[PDB]
Amino acid sequence: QSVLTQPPSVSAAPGQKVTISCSGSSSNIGNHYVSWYQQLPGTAPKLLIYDNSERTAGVPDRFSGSKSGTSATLGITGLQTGDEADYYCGTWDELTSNLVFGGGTKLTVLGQPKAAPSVTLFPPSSEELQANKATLVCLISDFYPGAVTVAWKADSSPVKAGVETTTPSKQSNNKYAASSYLSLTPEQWKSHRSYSCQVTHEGSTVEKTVAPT
Amino acid sequence: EVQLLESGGGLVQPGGSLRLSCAASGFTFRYEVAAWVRQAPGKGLEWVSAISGPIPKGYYADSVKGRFTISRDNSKNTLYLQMNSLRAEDTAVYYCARLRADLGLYMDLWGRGTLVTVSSASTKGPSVFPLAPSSKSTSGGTAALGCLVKDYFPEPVTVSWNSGALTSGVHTFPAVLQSSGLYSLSSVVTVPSSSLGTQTYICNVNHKPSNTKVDKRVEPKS
Repeated sequence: QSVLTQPPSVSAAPGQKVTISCSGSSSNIGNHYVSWYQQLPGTAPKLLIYDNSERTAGVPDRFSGSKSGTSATLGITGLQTGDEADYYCGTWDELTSNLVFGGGTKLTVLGQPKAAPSVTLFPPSSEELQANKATLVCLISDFYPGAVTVAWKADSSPVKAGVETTTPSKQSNNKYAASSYLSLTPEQWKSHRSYSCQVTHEGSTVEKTVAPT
Repeated sequence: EVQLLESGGGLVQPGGSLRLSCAASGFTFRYEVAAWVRQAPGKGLEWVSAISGPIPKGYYADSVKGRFTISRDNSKNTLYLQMNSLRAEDTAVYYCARLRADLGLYMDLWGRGTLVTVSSASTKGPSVFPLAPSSKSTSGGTAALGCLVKDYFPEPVTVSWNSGALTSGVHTFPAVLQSSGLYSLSSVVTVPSSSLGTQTYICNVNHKPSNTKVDKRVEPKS
């Protein structure tokens, strides 16, 4: 999926306010009504908003929907910790004849200070290269909120294939961890000057780089 | 006063078949338009199938048309999805939902969800590789070094340092589930910059289901 564009994460303190954008085309949001779904951890999505701005029974006015041109917004004011969910927009696409969805937005209600991630990047072991294999390991620790985007670079070029990234998970000290794995041939590894692991947390990037010695 | 409960999900091989159910209670599903939507782990929602009108008629996403068949038993007040010629990419939690229309379309009731896992992975043992500490070995800060645990099934695996002795620094990261269907994880330990050419770090890895114990040395580059 991900015909519709959302931000991957947003955060504000309890009592404070936030909005979540939902960006589409002329053939979906442009000509069709947007719905907003709330998913609490380990639970089923719940309809908050339908026909752009009609709240379902029980949903309070601080949850507000709006739509203009080919975009839609979810406003949440009076943030409580019970708001901590993944939020999805959805509508009809008259190009593909599909019900379509955004990629979701992880909402965090700040209970501790903003903490940026520590990144450690390991190159392929001497041993693994003998086996005709190559793995780079990007260890990502001590970030809050618990949402990161990970982008790998070959020299400066975007790498798509051979990437496996975990979902963020809770460390014993209440901060979040994640890891990222890039698979290469030894010819790829040895035929680039550097590979980089790039971790975006709250609009700011932490980059680690290695090189074949 | 109204809910949906799915069942039938679990583990199946590539090229395999599987049938999910979704029992309604507190309303008559029969007169309602019903739908299946799915979530590949840590990703968005994909619409799969929908069944409407009195005939009835089925609608499908192109990513499933000719493989999946939606139906309902009005007697058991239950909705079905028959899934044929299954692929690794069909791996996802599957929700049944109630679809209604006013000005536009919306899904106003969702079920609990159910996991569907499509892989070949047999009870395989891991390959362990040393993660040597950066030769950059700076006076300020300290030395990160670890152990890579690659391509195993199923969970879990156990990781220690010097047969228990060393727990001062240890971070053993949750495992990644690969498209291959195999698991990988790594364990890093932050240890003093100095006393590196003297101190002997062995990571000790055990995978029960495969019957695999491995001890790996971790020294810097030459």
